[PDB]
Amino acid sequence: VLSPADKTNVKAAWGKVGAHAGEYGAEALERMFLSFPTTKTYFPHFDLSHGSAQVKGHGKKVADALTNAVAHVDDMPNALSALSDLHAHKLRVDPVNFKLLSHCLLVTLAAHLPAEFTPAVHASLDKFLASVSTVLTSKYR
Amino acid sequence: VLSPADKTNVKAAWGKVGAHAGEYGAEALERMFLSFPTTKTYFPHFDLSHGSAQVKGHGKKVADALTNAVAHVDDMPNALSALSDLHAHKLRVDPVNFKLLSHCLLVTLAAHLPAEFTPAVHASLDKFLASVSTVLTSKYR
Amino acid sequence: MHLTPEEKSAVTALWGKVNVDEVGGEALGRLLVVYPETQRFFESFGDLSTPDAVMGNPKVKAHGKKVLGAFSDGLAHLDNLKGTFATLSELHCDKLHVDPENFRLLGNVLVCVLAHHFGKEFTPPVQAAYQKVVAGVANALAHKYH
Amino acid sequence: MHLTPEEKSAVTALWGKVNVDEVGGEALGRLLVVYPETQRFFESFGDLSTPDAVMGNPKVKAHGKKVLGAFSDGLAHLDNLKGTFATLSELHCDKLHVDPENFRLLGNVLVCVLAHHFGKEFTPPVQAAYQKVVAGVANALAHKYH
Ligand code: HEM
Ligand code: HEM
Ligand code: ZNH
Ligand code: ZNH
Repeated sequence: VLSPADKTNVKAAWGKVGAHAGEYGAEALERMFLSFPTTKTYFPHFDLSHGSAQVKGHGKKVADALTNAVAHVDDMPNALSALSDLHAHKLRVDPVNFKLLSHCLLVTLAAHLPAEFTPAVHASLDKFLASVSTVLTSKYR
Repeated sequence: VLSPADKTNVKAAWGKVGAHAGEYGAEALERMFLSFPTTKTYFPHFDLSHGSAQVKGHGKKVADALTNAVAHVDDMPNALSALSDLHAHKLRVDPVNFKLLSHCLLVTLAAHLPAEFTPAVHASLDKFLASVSTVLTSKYR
Repeated sequence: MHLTPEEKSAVTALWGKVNVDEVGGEALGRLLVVYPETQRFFESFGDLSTPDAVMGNPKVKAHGKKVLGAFSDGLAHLDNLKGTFATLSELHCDKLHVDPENFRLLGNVLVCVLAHHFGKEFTPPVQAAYQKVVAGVANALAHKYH
Repeated sequence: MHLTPEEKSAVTALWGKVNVDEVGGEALGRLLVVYPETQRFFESFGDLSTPDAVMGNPKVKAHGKKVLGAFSDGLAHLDNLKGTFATLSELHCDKLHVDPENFRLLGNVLVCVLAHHFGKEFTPPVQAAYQKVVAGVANALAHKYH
């Protein structure tokens, strides 16, 4: 469960990401494809070379979804309802992969947010991605 | 999520279990300790030898908490309120370990109730225990 | 494969009494039913709507046999699982696109299946032994993922 | 431990610029703040209630150093982690009773910290190596568990 502090922490941290979100999402994704090769089995139709337009593209898409969750941090289940249905009925991604991507977002944000990636935030960000993950994974069976 | 058919499959399967509950609980526990040794680190105060008083009584407790969960299948978070506070604030068992008990229960059941372990019941049983796991870890952070 | 001699033996002996045709079918079968997400990979097998269809589905059964058949060969190569499943691996990764996370699911479904057919004879010690093969077999299959 | 010359180079190359005393402190303290449950093993470190209490705790820092200390000894023996960490494994198992699962939490946090300290320099390719490395150590610390 996110606490009042946790939320403030996510909004402040996310706010600083600002117009770079898209740029970050892609990197998050590329760090993922590299460190955890298995995750690629979900993207056989994707061109996975460094600097790929589909990766930049999906990158933005992931960052927009996340941005929207921060926008509706008090009602995420209904905010992401759409995305949840997608991943549970069409994509059918195994839950562990969500932890991998989450971990990769953390590295990515920590590589660009020196001053803001404080312990307290790292803890709040880690909980939020866990929430986003649990929602997207909620209707699996 | 538990559908009405699952709830019914669970109530039946567990009904047949009857007075062998604790005996199955202890068995699952044993199966777990032998098959997935890392899980022993949570019971360093227990005599872990074959069929010993501690594993037995403990298996009886686990079994009975399950009985109570079936009987309250429609209200698990409230009926398990306490066990959830306990595993979350005091025992602090890493979630992974919960799947290992469930699979072990499943094996135990499957080995003792041949006629009932149908593919439909196996399934429901799996979704059942998976839910009892979330409820027991829902207050981790 | 850190299999104890008395473990290797526990494994081997029990396998020899296995009906490959029934066990294979019930394994693959139960996987699709218990973990529907895995159906994504078999949409070409046909009617996977209901438990009864799946377990009765001939294409399901036949593959269960082919699958348990490859398992058998690993039980005979326990010392070099990696080398025995290298092909099957490049194949499940380079052409089939299966998240190796699913292997484990099949592994546990299988363990249930044995416990289901052998009851008493599937004792805790024997299960542990199998739990080890199932993992060993899963890693070998994921071994060449890139 | 499938580590290529280029990966190992990166790994070692980067580690050369790391202040073990400092990085360790951050790493263990963050593990104690990002995954509170892990405090269960350090009730004798005193104040762990709020972040500053953790990050600032002089025992948390002293211990951090210790851990990261042995972690370097591993990089100097990437070819035999299981041997290097054998006694340490029996320890975390027999005496401390630490669920090996926790070894990966620390690892991933470690990765996060390196990222914080090096920014851009920590390129995707460099992180994949460390992911391999940290996993390696975790598996090695878990090997003597029984
Ligand atoms: C226990 C570990 C497994 C083993 C040893 C195994 C082995 C095999 C074998 C031998 C084949 C036949 C290849 C051929 O005939 O050319 C095959 C095909 C296949 N396997 Fe696996 N398998 C395992 C688990 C899985 C699971 C978990 C999945 C996904 C749920 C999967 C997905 C597939 C698919 C989609 C095919 C192609 C079948 C076809 O349409 O012809 N396998 N597998
Ligand atoms: C790179 C991963 C890790 C390494 C290399 C490592 C290594 C060590 C070392 C060298 C010691 C001191 C040895 C001694 O006292 O004789 C130690 C102690 C200890 N370790 Fe680890 N450790 C790691 C991760 C963890 C994790 C994640 C935990 C718990 C979640 C943990 C739990 C403990 C505890 C409770 C002690 C005793 C501390 C005391 O009271 O002095 N270790 N560990
Ligand atoms: C947080 C975390 C996350 C998030 C937020 C997300 C989100 C998302 C989004 C927004 C999208 C878009 C779609 C449309 O079109 O609309 C997607 C999709 C998606 N997705 Zn997911 N995801 C995720 C994770 C994930 C993972 C883990 C995976 C596996 C690996 C995935 C896989 C996916 C896929 C495959 C897709 C599809 C795309 C294409 O195909 O194009 N994913 N996704
Ligand atoms: C199904 C699922 C489940 C359930 C229902 C349960 C339940 C339970 C119960 C009932 C109890 C009793 C408490 C009192 O006192 O009252 C317990 C305890 C308990 N628990 Zn838990 N669990 C479980 C799982 C588990 C896991 C998995 C683990 C890990 C391995 C555990 C660990 C535990 C511990 C450690 C304890 C305590 C111990 C003693 O006795 O001290 N657990 N638990």
